[PDB]
Amino acid sequence: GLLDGKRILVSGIITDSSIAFHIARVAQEQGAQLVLTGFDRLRLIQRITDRLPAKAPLLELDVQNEEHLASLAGRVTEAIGAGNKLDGVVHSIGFMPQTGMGINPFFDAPYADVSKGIHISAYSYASMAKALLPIMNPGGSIVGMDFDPSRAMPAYNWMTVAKSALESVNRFVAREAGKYGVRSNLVAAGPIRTLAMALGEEAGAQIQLLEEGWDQRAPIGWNMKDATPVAKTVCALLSDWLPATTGDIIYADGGAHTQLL
Amino acid sequence: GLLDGKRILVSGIITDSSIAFHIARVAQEQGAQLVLTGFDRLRLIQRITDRLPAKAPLLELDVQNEEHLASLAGRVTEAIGAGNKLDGVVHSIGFMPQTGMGINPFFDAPYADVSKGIHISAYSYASMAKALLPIMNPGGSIVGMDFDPSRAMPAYNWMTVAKSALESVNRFVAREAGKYGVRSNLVAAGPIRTLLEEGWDQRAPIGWNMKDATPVAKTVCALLSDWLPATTGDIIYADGGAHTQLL
Amino acid sequence: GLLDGKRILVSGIITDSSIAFHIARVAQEQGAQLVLTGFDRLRLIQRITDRLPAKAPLLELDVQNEEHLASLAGRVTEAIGAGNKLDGVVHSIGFMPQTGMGINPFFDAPYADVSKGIHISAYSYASMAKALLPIMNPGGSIVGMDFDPSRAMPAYNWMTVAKSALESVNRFVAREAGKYGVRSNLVAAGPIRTLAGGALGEEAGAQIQLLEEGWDQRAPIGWNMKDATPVAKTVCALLSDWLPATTGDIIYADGGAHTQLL
Amino acid sequence: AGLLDGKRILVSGIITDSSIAFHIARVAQEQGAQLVLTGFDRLRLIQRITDRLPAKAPLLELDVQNEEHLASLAGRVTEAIGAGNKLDGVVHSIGFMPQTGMGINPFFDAPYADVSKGIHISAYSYASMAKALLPIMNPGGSIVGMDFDPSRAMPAYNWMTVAKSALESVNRFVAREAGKYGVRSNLVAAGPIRTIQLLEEGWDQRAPIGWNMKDATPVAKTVCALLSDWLPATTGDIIYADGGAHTQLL
Ligand SMILES: NC(=O)c1ccc[n+]([C@@H]2O[C@H](COP(=O)([O-])OP(=O)(O)OC[C@H]3O[C@@H](n4cnc5c(N)ncnc54)[C@H](O)[C@@H]3O)[C@@H](O)[C@H]2O)c1
Ligand SMILES: NC(=O)c1ccc[n+]([C@@H]2O[C@H](COP(=O)([O-])OP(=O)(O)OC[C@H]3O[C@@H](n4cnc5c(N)ncnc54)[C@H](O)[C@@H]3O)[C@@H](O)[C@H]2O)c1
Ligand SMILES: NC(=O)c1ccc[n+]([C@@H]2O[C@H](COP(=O)([O-])OP(=O)(O)OC[C@H]3O[C@@H](n4cnc5c(N)ncnc54)[C@H](O)[C@@H]3O)[C@@H](O)[C@H]2O)c1
Ligand SMILES: NC(=O)c1ccc[n+]([C@@H]2O[C@H](COP(=O)([O-])OP(=O)(O)OC[C@H]3O[C@@H](n4cnc5c(N)ncnc54)[C@H](O)[C@@H]3O)[C@@H](O)[C@H]2O)c1
Ligand SMILES: Cc1cc(=O)c(-c2ccccc2)c(C)[nH]1
Ligand SMILES: Cc1cc(=O)c(-c2ccccc2)c(C)[nH]1
Ligand SMILES: Cc1cc(=O)c(-c2ccccc2)c(C)[nH]1
Ligand SMILES: Cc1cc(=O)c(-c2ccccc2)c(C)[nH]1
Repeated sequence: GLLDGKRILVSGIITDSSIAFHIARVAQEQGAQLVLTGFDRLRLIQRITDRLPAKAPLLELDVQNEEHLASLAGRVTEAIGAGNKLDGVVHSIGFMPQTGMGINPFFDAPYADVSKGIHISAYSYASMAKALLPIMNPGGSIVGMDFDPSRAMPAYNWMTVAKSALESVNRFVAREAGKYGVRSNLVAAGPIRTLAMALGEEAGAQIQLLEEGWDQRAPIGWNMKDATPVAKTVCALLSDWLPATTGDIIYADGGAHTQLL
Repeated sequence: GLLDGKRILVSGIITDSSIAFHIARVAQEQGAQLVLTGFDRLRLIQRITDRLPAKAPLLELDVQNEEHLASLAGRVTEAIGAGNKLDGVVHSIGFMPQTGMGINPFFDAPYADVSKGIHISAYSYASMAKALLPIMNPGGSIVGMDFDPSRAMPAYNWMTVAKSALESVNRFVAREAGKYGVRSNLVAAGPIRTLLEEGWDQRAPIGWNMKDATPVAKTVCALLSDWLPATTGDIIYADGGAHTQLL
Repeated sequence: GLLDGKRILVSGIITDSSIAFHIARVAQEQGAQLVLTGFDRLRLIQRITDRLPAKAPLLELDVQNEEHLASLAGRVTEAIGAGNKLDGVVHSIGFMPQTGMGINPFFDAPYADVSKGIHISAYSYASMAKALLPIMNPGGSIVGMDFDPSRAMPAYNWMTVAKSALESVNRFVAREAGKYGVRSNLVAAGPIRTLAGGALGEEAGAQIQLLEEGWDQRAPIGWNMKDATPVAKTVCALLSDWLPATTGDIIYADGGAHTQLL
Repeated sequence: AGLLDGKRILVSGIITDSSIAFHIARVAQEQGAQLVLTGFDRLRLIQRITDRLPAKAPLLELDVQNEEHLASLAGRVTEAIGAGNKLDGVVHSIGFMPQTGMGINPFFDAPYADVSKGIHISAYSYASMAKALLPIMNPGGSIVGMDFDPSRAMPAYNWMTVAKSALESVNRFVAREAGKYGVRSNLVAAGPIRTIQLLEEGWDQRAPIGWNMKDATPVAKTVCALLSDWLPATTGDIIYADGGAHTQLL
C-alpha cells in the first residue's frame, strides 16, 4: 500500500469525472485514510463521494469564506481524531468565470471576475496550507493541480494567468511548509475530459487541436478520457518516494511539454 | 537618435529615481516625442517631469479607475494631435501593500491586499494595451517592467506572484498586439534604488549597479526601437546577467 | 515492495559511495531483480556489489566501447534468462577530465577532453537506450543522473555543458523509448559526498564550499550532502508505475533548491 | 549616425548571400560598422560573395577545428584593423552537423565521431572564438552567437538540438570570461530561415507578429541590437528573434 495508514485531505470533488475523485479513489486503493472537503452543493457531493471504495468524512470548504478556513483545522482534527494529524493535503480547486476563460476576448474579462478566479485558483493554495500546516506531520505533502501556463494559448486566457500565479504561490508555500518538514508541489497535467471538458464551432475546434496536439507531442501518448495517470502522480507526490522534491512541478502530461512537434 | 520621431507613452513617473523617469529621459535624448501618465499626485509629478530634457504632456491615469481607461485614448489623441498615433507604450506600474511585500509573513497577506497589488501590477498591463492598442501604429512596441519571479525569494512575497501573473498577461497581450503589428515584451531588470541586492553584483558577469537605472532605461528603448522586430510575448533581462549564473 | 518483480539494469557503481550503489540498494530493498554493469575494474566492483542486500549479475560496460554496446542486450538476456526483458534501466555514468571540470580555466580545456566527457556523460545515454530498448518491456523506465545545468557556476565548467547536452539527449531518447512504451527521465540531484576539500587548493576549496552550503540554505526542506537515499528513492519512484505519464522530463531531488533564489 | 557607427566588428559564417551572417554583415555595414570577415574552406568563393556587401571588408581564413587558425586569428585581425585598434564586436554564425545526426537518419544511428565534429563546430568553437578574440576586445564589447531554441525536442533536428543545448551552456560560461574584459556574450535564438514544412508553417501561426522564413533582416537587426550599446546589462542570455512563437502553445 503506497499510502498505507496515511491521513490525507482531498478537496475538489464535484462529479465522478473530477480529477480529485480519481486522486481520492487511488489514494483509498493505496491504503490512505481520507478527509474530504466540498464546496456549495454538499448533499450532491456526498452522493458522489459515497461511490469511493471507502467511507470518508465530508467537510464544507468554500476557499473564499474566511470562517471555513479559520475552523477547517479544528473540524479536520475532530474527523481524524484528537492526537492525529494529516500526512497529506490535495488542492484540486480551480475556477474562472466565463468572461476570463472560453470564447470571451482576453481584454473583455472585468477584473472582479479575474480576481475571483485568482482567489479560488491560486491564493487558496496558500489559504489551505496556512490552515492545515499546523495540523500536518513531518514528512507530509501538499499537492496542487496545475495546467502548464509557461506559454499562451487560445480560450484558457485568464486561467493561464491564475496558473502562472499558482506556480509562484506554490514556491512560497514550500518555504512555509519546509518549517514543518512538509513538501509542497504541483502536478501539471495534460487535458482531462472532466464533465466541463456547447462552446460553439470555433472553441469546439480549438479544444480538438489542443487535445490532438497533446497526443502527437506526448512521446508515450495522451488519453484525455483517463485520469488514473494523473491520480497516480499525485499519489507518488503524497508518498515517501519523492522526499527531496519541493516548490516544484511534476508533469503528468505524457511528456507533451518536452516536445515541440 | 534611436527613437527619432516616435510618439511614446510613458507611465509610472513619481520621483526622479523612478525607472520610468530614466526611460523618459533616455527616450527624449534619443529623439522620442513623449506623453506621460501620472497617478494621484499630479501637480507633484508635473514638478518632477519638468526636470526631463524636453516638454511632455502629463495625463492622469489610475489603472484601477475605469473612467481613466475609457477616456485615455481620446486624451492621448488630443495631446499628440488628431491623425497621429502612438509608436510605443511603457508600463512602469507596480504596487503591493506592505502585508503582501516585506517583513510581514507570506500567509498573513489578506486577499483584498493581494488583489489590489495584482490589479495594479499585472491586470493593468492588459488594461493599458486594451485602451491604447486602437491608437497604436504598425511597428509599435508595448514594454512592461518585470523582476524575475521564476524562483521564490525573501520579502518579495506576493509581488513575486503579481510578477508571475504579469509575465502570463504579457504573453496574452502579444496575441492581441500582434493583430495591430505591435510587439509586447517585459524588461526583467535587476534591483534598482528607486524609493536580496548584494549577491547581484557578484552573480552578474558584467556587474550590477543598483544606484544606476540608465542600463534598464536603455534596454526599454532598445525594445521600443526597430532593432528587435521579431521579439514579442517575451522577457528581456537587463540584470547584468545574474539570472544565468548560480554563484 | 515498490519494484516487486521488476528486472532493472543499474550502471555506474565504482564505490559504496556511488549514487548507483544507493539506487541498487533501495531497488533491491523494494523487491527489484538487478543486473549490474561495471567499467574497467570489474574485480573491484564485484567486491563492492557483494555488499548489496541481494546477489546480482555483474556485466562489463565501457560506454566508449562499441563491441560492449553491440553485445550488451545478448549478455543481459543471458543473465535474466531468455524470454525475460528489462522493466528499468539506470544510467549513473559521468566523466570529465580535470582540464574541463575543476580549477582549470574554462578556455584551457582541449576539445579532445571535452569530447570524451560529452561521450561518456551525454551521448552514452542514447547508446544505452539504443542497446537496451529492444529488450525492454512496455511500461518500462530509463532513468539518468543529472546536475541542474540551466545556469553557469564555478568549477563545473565543461561538465555543465555535458549535462546541458544530456538533458537534450533525454528528450530525444523519450521519442524513441515512447515507441516501446518506455519512459525516459533524468533525476537532477543536489550535491552528494561521493568518493569522486583541500585538494583543489584554498580558492577553489572555498568556492565548492559556498556552492554546497548554498543548497541547504536554498532548499526549503534542507539538503544533506552526506545522504544519497533521497536521490536513490526518487530514481526508484521514476522506475515504479507511480509516474506513468512523465517522459523526456527532469525530476529534481535537490531539497527544492532550484526553485529558490536565496 | 548609424546604430554601430565606428564600431570594429568581426563576422564569421558567410558561405552564400542567403547565410544569416551575410545579412548581419550587410545591416551592420548599413549601420556604420567597420567589419572583418572570417571564412571557411572555400575562401576564393567567400570573397566573391562578400564583394556583394555594401562596403569593403578584409576576409580572413578560419576553420574552427584548426588550432593554428585560432592561435593566429587575433594577430591576423590586429594586422587587418591596424595595430592599436581592437574589436568592439564578434559574431559567431557557425554551425555544422553531419547528415547522420540531422535529418531523416534515426537519432540512434548517428556515430559519436559525427556528433563530436558537430558539437566541436556548433558549440565548442563559440568558446574557442572568445578565447582567441577576447584579448583583442574593447570594454563595452559584444560577442553574439546564433541559436535555434533547443529547450524541447523536435523531428529531424536531432543531434543539432543537443549541439544547441551545449552552445547555450557554453554561452553562459563565456559570459563569465567576457565579463572580465567588460564584454557581453549572448545568443540570438532565431526562427527558421531558408539558407521542416511543419516547422516552417507552424511558426508563422503560433508567432503573434508572424514569421517570414524567406527574410533574415529581422534576425540581422536583433544581432545588431545586441552588438550596439542598447542592451548594456544583457549577458549569458538568449534573445528570441522568432516572431514570438516560443511563448505560444498554438
Ligand atoms: N480538467 C482538466 O483537463 C485539467 C487539466 C489540468 C489541470 N486541471 C486542474 O485541476 C483542478 C480540478 O479541475 P477538474 O478538471 O477536476 O475540475 P472540477 O470542476 O471537477 O473541480 C474544480 C473544483 O473546484 C471547486 N471549487 C470552486 N470554487 C471553490 C471555492 N470557492 N471553494 C472551494 N472549492 C471550490 C469546485 O467545487 C470543484 O470541486 C483545477 O485546479 C484545474 O485547473 C484540470
Ligand atoms: N525598483 C526595482 O528595483 C525594480 C526592479 C525590477 C522591476 N521593477 C518594476 O518597475 C516598475 C517601476 O517601479 P519603480 O522602481 O520605478 O518605483 P516607483 O515608485 O517609481 O514606480 C511605481 C509606479 O507605479 C505607480 N502606480 C501605483 N499604483 C498605480 C495606479 N493605481 N495607477 C497608476 N500608477 C500607479 C506609482 O505612482 C509609480 O509611478 C514596477 O512595475 C516595478 O515592479 C522595479
Ligand atoms: N555526486 C554528485 O554530487 C552528483 C550530483 C548530481 C549528479 N551526479 C551524477 O551522478 C552520476 C554518477 O556519479 P556519482 O557521483 O555517483 O560518482 P561515481 O564516480 O560513482 O560515478 C560515475 C560512474 O561512471 C562510470 N564510468 C565512467 N566512465 C565510464 C565509461 N566509459 N563507461 C561506463 N561507465 C563509465 C564510473 O566507473 C562510475 O561508476 C553522474 O552522471 C554524475 O554527473 C552526481
Ligand atoms: N537557417 C536557419 O533556419 C537557422 C535558424 C536559427 C539558427 N541558425 C544558426 O545560424 C548559424 C548559421 O547558419 P545559416 O543558416 O546562416 O547557414 P550557413 O550554412 O550559411 O552557416 C553556417 C556557417 O558555418 C561555417 N562553418 C562550418 N564549419 C566550419 C568550420 N569548421 N570552421 C569555420 N566555419 C565553419 C560555414 O562555412 C557557414 O558559413 C548556425 O549556427 C545555425 O545553427 C540557423
Ligand atoms: C485543460 C484544462 C485546464 C483547467 O485548468 C481546466 C479547469 C479550469 C477551471 C476549473 C476547473 C478546471 C479545464 C476545464 N481544462
Ligand atoms: C527589487 C525590486 C523589485 C520591485 O518590483 C520593486 C517594486 C515593487 C512595487 C512597486 C515599485 C517597485 C522594488 C522596489 N524592488
Ligand atoms: C555536484 C557534482 C556533480 C557531478 O556531476 C559530479 C560528477 C562529475 C563527473 C563524474 C562523476 C560525478 C560530482 C562529483 N559532483
Ligand atoms: C531551423 C534551422 C536550424 C539550424 O541550426 C540550421 C543549420 C544547421 C547547420 C548549419 C547551418 C544551419 C538550419 C538550416 N535550420
